[PDB]
Amino acid sequence: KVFGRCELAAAMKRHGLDNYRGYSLGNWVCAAKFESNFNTQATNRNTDGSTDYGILQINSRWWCNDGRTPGSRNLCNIPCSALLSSDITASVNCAKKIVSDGNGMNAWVAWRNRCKGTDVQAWIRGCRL
Ligand code: NA
Repeated sequence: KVFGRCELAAAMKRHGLDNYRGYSLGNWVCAAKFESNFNTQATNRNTDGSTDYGILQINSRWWCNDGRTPGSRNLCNIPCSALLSSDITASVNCAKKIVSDGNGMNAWVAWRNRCKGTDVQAWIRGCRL
């Protein structure tokens, strides 16, 4: 599913991301836009053989099981296909965990390079929240 901006904001808010680990909602919306273009089905293969899945491009080295990422972990205890669902529930749960791992949202390269230090509130402007 391809979310609309405000539709995703609302969904993220209901699943408890505004202001989670001190990250206001706009940070999360911004990260989704640039990681996936707001597509739940987005997959991207990396140079190490890992793959990034879903709206927040969660990576198979560490957080989910794809069966083709040898010596990898599965911290989130899920099949990476769970992260492509139209229900962003499992993505959000796993991302909590990620944003707890010590580097905060710097775990998302797109966030660091395109959202950090910007007016992230612009991503939720206009929305009924
Ligand atoms: Na894995």
